[PDB]
Order: sequence, then structure tokens, then C-alpha cells
Amino acid sequence: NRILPDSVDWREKGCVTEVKYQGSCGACWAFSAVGALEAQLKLKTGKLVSLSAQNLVDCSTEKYGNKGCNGGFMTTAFQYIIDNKGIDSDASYPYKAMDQKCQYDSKYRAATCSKYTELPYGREDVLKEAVANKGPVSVGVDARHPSFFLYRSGVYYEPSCTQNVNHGVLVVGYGDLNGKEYWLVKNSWGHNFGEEGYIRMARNKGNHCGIASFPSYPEI
Ligand SMILES: COc1ccc(NCCNC(=O)[C@H](CC2CCCCC2)Nc2nc3ccccc3o2)cc1
Repeated sequence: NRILPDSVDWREKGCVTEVKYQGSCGACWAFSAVGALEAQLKLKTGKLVSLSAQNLVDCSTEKYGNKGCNGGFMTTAFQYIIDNKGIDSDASYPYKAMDQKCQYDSKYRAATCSKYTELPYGREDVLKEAVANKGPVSVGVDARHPSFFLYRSGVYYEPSCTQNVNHGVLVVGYGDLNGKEYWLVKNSWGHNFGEEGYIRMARNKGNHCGIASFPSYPEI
């Protein structure tokens, strides 16, 4: 294992925005993407600003292989931001949990992206390094299991979990709670979900729920 802090929590560094609520629109991928970029924006500019998930839903569309409320990719969302030369703030381009026409306006730009990096498949050591040295990392997890929806506390370990990931989330840290290593994950199902919108998921337990399957992070 690499030399790195035993625990990280980017919330303590003011790099994580409020937990969002995606409602009945499958835009987790867009929440995951903007979450990652939000952290980089704070690191670069000193300002913590929620970015427009809606902008991705409406604008990073077929050209990026995305389907708005019916799914998409965090990496191709980053590419859209690069190509588009920006993304609007959440305040300026609010989230309506539906597919809408692209309404991007550079007058409302709140961040840029120059590149993104996809981490190697399933490597939790590399993910740890990135979370420690780069910032929060966009990942997908297998969130299909009834136990996920009902998670309240502790470290989530579900024997039935798979590496077939279906839900974009954000790794904002990691640590150890009562001898269980975890990844600290920001979800987008509101504050009602889990621990004020967060879930601790099992770390170094065989890429549990595929958390380290498809990690990426952007740079400004
Ligand atoms: C409540 O959170 C949700 C959980 C599941 C869903 N299902 C529909 C939306 N699906 C998704 O967002 C998945 C998640 C993605 C993010 C993490 C890395 C890879 C997997 N992404 C996705 N599905 C696609 C289908 C066709 C074309 C592109 C697609 O992109 C919707 C929302």
C-alpha cells in the first residue's frame, strides 16, 4: 500500500457541496461528475460552488452517449465540459429532474475542465491515492440491493453486491470505523438517505459493490 493519510474527508476541507436530491430522474452520473469538479474548483479558486447537474442532463447528450434521466457517464460528462469550455452554476441552471432543452450560457459559467483521468479497474490502492492526492473521485457502485436503500449507519457491506455498477456517486474520503475500512460516499438521493446523504462503503473488501471499478476525476 502507498504512503498516504490513514483517513481523508474532503468535507473537512470545504470541498464538498450540499447533498443533492435527484428525484425520479436517473441523473446520478451528472451529480457524480459535478461533485468531482466542484472539489477541483474549490481547490483552484478557493470558492465552493454547486455546479449544474441539469446542464449535463440537458447538454451532454447523444454526442456523449448519455441519455439524461435515463443514464450517462461521468467521464463523457467531463469531456462535454471540456468541449463546451464550461459548465454553468447550479443556481443559474437549476435541477428540475427532467430532460430539457440545452440552455447552457457562458454568462453563467462557474467552472471549466481541461482533462479527466480514469483510474485503473478495481484498484483500491490507486483510488486511495487519488482521493488523498487529487480530491473526490467519481465512481459507480452496485446500488441495486434492497440493503443499499435502507442503509443508515456503520460500514455498508452487502454479501450480494457485485461489480456490476449501476449508480454514479462520489468518493469524498476514506477511513476506518471500528476496524472496518470504508470509502466515504456522497450519494444524490437527498439528506434523507443514509448518514445525511452519505454512505460508508466497505473498503479493501474485494472492490465491494464495484466501487473502484470505474473511478475518474476531472481537472479544472
Ligand atoms: C437513483 O440512481 C439511479 C440508479 C440507477 C439508474 N438507472 C438508470 C440510469 N443509469 C445510469 O446512470 C448509469 C450509471 C453509470 C454511472 C456509474 C458508472 C457506470 C454506470 N449510466 C448509464 N446507463 C446508460 C445506459 C445507456 C447509455 C449510457 C448510460 O449511462 C438511475 C438512477
